[PDB]
Amino acid sequence: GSLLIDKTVIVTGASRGIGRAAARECARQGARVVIGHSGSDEGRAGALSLAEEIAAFGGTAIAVGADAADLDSGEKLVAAAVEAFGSVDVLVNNAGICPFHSFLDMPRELYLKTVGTNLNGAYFTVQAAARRMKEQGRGGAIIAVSSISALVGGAMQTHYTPTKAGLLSLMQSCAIALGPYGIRCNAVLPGTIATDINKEDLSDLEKRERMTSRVPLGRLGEPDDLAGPIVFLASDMARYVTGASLLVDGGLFVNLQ
Amino acid sequence: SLLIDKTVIVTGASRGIGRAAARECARQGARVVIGHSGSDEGRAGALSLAEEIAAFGGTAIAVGADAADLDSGEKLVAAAVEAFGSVDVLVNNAGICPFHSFLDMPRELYLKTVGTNLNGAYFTVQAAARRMKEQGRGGAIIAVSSISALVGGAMQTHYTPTKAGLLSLMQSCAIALGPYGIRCNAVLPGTIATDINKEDLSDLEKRERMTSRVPLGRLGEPDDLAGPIVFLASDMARYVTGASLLVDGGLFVNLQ
Amino acid sequence: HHHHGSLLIDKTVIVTGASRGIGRAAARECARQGARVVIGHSGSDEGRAGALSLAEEIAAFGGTAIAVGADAADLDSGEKLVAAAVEAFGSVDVLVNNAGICPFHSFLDMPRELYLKTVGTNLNGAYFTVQAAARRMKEQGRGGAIIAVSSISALVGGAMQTHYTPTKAGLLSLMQSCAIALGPYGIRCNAVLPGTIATDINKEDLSDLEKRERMTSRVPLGRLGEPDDLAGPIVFLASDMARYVTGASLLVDGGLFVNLQ
Amino acid sequence: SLLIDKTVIVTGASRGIGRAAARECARQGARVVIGHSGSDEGRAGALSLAEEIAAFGGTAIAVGADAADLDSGEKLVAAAVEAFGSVDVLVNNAGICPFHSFLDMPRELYLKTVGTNLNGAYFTVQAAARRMKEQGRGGAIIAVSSISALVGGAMQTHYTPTKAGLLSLMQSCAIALGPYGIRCNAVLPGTIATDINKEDLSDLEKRERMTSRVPLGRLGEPDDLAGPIVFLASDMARYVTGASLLVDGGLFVNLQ
Repeated sequence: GSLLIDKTVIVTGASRGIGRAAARECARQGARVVIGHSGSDEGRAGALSLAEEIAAFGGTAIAVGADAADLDSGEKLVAAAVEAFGSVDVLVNNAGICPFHSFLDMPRELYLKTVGTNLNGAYFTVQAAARRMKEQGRGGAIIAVSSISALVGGAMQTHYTPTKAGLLSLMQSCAIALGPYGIRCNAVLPGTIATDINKEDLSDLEKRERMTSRVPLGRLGEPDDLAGPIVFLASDMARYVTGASLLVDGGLFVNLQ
Repeated sequence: SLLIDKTVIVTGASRGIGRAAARECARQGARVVIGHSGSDEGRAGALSLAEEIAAFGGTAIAVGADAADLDSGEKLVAAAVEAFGSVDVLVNNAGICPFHSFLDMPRELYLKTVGTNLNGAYFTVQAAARRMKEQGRGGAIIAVSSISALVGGAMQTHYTPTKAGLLSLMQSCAIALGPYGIRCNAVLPGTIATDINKEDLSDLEKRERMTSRVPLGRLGEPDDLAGPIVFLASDMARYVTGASLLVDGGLFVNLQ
Repeated sequence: HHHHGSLLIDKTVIVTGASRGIGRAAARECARQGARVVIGHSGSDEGRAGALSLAEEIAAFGGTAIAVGADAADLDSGEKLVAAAVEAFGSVDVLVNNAGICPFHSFLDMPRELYLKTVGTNLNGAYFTVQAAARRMKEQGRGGAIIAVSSISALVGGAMQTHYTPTKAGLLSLMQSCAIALGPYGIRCNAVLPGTIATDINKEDLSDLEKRERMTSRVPLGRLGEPDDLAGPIVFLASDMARYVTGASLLVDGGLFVNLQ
Repeated sequence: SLLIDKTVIVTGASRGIGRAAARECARQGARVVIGHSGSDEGRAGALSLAEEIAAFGGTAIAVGADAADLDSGEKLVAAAVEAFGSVDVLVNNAGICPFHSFLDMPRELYLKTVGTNLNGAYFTVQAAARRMKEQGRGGAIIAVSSISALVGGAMQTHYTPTKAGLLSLMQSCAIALGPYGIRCNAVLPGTIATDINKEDLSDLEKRERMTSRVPLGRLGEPDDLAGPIVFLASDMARYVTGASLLVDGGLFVNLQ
C-alpha cells in the first residue's frame, strides 16, 4: 500500500494489541515507523519482534522505550524519530491502561497513574509531536486511540472513562490550535476488541459469547480492525477531517437492549 | 482499488458531493450507478459524468430516479442488477435544503424536504438492503447527512430534522442489518462549496467570514467527501457500523 | 391547598397526547403547578375518555383544564389546539408535544403506509403544532416554552424502530433549530428523552416477568420509569427555573443510556 | 422546599456559579457547606455568602478546602457531618481555566488544571458518595462542567479535557452509585458573566459579539445555573442520572 509513503509515524504503546496492528499497517502503507513501548521487558520484546516482522516484508521501523506516564517520553520519541528518519509526520497515541477497580475504594495512586498514563502522558506526547510538525511546516496528522467508553460509563472505570473522554476533547481543542499549521487531529473509539482466542481459557470463552451477542456485526473486534481506520485518518483520504471521532465497534454503541 | 468488482449506487450524483463520490468509487474499481433527479439538468450532468468515467476506463450508467418518489429505490436497484448483476454499496446523497423561516414555513415545502431527504432515503436504503441480504455477501450503506445533524439552523427547521433522522436511520439499520454483514454509517459534511451555494459564496466578504470559522482554513469541496465515503464503503472500515464521521475541517468543534 | 406549587401560575399549557402515559402525568402536574391546561388527545373513544377523567381530577383539586380532540397526524390540529386554548384561557404559554406512536416492525418489509403514519404523527404533526403554538407565543410578546417529549431512542438505534428513531432524533433536532429561530422572542425549546417507562404501550413486553426483570437489571437506579418520573423534568423545563435553558436535551432514563453492557 | 433539611456541599462557592447555587440551595431549605479555596478572597466571599444566607433565615457554614488538595473532599464531608449530621447533595463547582496556548503549555499549569478541575473533583465526589452510601438514604451529585465539554478551544487544550472528563465521571459514577440511590449528573454552562471573564466583558464591542451568538440574546448570570442545579439535586429529578444539561441560552446549537 502507499497511503503513508515517505511519512514517519510514531505509535505509542505499540508492542501489542491495537498499537501493534496500527504500526504494522502503517509500515505496510509505506511509512517508517517508530514503535513506542513501555520500556518493560515484555514491551521491548514485543516491539522488537514487530520490528522484525516489518523488516521481513521490506518495511522500516525502530523500537523506542518510553513510559507513557513519564512526561519526558514525548520529546524522547520525537527525538528518536528525527534522529532515525528526519521527520515526524503522524502520531498515533495509543498507550493506555485500564485497571478495573470499584469507585468508592479507589486509591489515589491508582487513579493518578491512570490519568497520568492515559491523558497527561498523551497531552505532552501530542505536544512534542505537534511542535515538530509545526517546525517542519509540512502539516501532519495526530490520531488518539480512545474508546467507546469516551461516550458512556463503566462502574469499574470511573478513573478510566474520563481519560478516554478527555482524549476525545483534547483532539477537538488541538484541532483548532493546530489547524493553521495543516495538522489534523482525530480520535478513534474502539469497541470490544478481543485478544487471541487460541490463548483464552474456558471461562474467557464463555464471556466472549455473551459480549459477542451484544455486537450487531456478530463478532468481537480484532486489533487489525482498528488499523484501517487509523491509516485512513492519517492519510490524504481524510484531508478535510479534523476534530472528528470515529466509532469502530461493530455497532455496539447503537445497540441498546 | 478499494472497491474492485463492487456495484455502487449513488443517489443525487449529477453534481456536488454525489458526483465526486461516484467518480471516486469508479476510480477505485467499482461499477457505478449514477442516480439523478430525472430533470433535464440532472440527466445532462449524469450523462457527462458517465462519459468522463468511461473516458478513464471506468464503468457507469445513469438512472433517473426522483428521490421524492418512493418507487425510486427499487428502480435504482433493478437498473443496477440488470446492468451489473449486483448491488454492493449504496451512497445515499440526494437531498434539498430550501432555506425558509420557521413561523411561515409552507406545509408543502416542509413535506417535500422530509419526503426527499428522509422518506426517500428510507425506501432507497430498504431496496438496496433487501438486495444485499438476498445476495448473501454483505454490503455497505453510507448516508450523506450534514454537520446540521448535530446543531440547529434558524432557516433549516425543516431540514436539520431530516439530517438528524438520517444519522438515526443509520444507527437503527446497523442493528437490523448487521446480521447480514451490511454496515450502515453516515458522513457529516461541513461547509462545502458547491453549485447550490456558489452565489452565496460569490460574496467574498461572506466567504472570508465563513472561511475564518474553519480551523483548516478553507471551505470544503466535493472531493473532500470522496475519501471518507470510499473509506466507509471499503474493507478498511470492516468493523465500522452505526457510526458517524464529521468531514468539516474542524468547523463543529470551533466554538466561536 | 393540595400543597399545590406555583411554578406555572397563570400560564396556559397545551399537552398533546395527554390522555394516558407521560402526557397525562405532565398535564396533571402542570395543573398542580397552577397552569390552565389544554388536555390534547387523539379524538379516539379511549383518548376522549382518558382526557375527560383527567379533567375531572384536575377540576376536583381546584385546577383548570379543558379536553380537546386533535389527531396529531392531522396537520391542522396545531391550530385547533391553539384556538381552543386562546378561547378558553386567553393565551398560549407552554407547549408539551407528547403525541406519538411506536408500531414495532422489521425494516426490510416495512410498509410505506406504516412508515408514513409514523413520520406523519411523530414529526410532521409535531412540527406544525410547534409552529402554531410558537406563532401565538410570538404574537403575545411574553416569551414561552416548548418541550418535545422524544426518547432515549433519539441517541441510539432500534432494529424494530427504523421508522421510529429518526422521528425521535428529528424532534431533538427540531428543538435545536427552533431554539435559534425563536430565541429572539423569548421562546425556549428543549427536548426530554425518556428511557424505559412502564406505560400502557409496552404493557405486553412487560407482561413477560422475565423480560421485565432483564430490562430492570439494565437500569442503574434499579427500576423502570413511571409517567410521573417525567412530570418534574417537563415542569422544570417549562418554568423560570430553566430561564437560560434552550436548545437542550435531558435524558430521563435512570442511567440506562450510560450503562453500556 | 425542594431541599428542606438536606445537607448540601458546594465547592468553589465563594463567587460565581457556586455562590449562586449555594444561595439557592439554602432558599430551598438546605443547610449549606460553603466550600472555598482558602485564599483571602475565598474566605471573604464565603463569609459574605454565609451572612447573606443567615440574613434570610438559612443555615450555612464556610470551609476552606483547596480543590487541588485531594484531602479536601473528606474535610468537607467531616465538617458537614459535624455541623449538620449528614451529606445529601454535592455540587462540585471548583475549577480553573488559565487560558494558554498549546504548543508552549508548561507542565505545571497543565497539571494544576487537571489536578484542580478533575482529580480534586473525583476525590470530592468519592468522599461525599461514601457518606451518602453509609446513610442509606440516597443522594445527588452535580458536576458543574461547561459547554467546553462538547467542543474545543485553542487556548483551552488543558481545560476542555477536564470538562469532558467531569461529564464522563458523572456517567460512570451514575452506574457505580445507582444501586445506592445516588444520582449523578452534569450541568454545562454557556457564556456566564462572572468575575473570571469580567475584564474581557468590559470591551463593549466584544461583549456585543459574544451576546449576538446567544439565541436568547443575553449572557448568562450565575443565578441562571441555580435553578437547574437545584432541580437536579431534588426529587423533581428522581429518575435523572448519568445525564447532562446545557445551560447556555442556545449557544451550542447556534452554529455559524
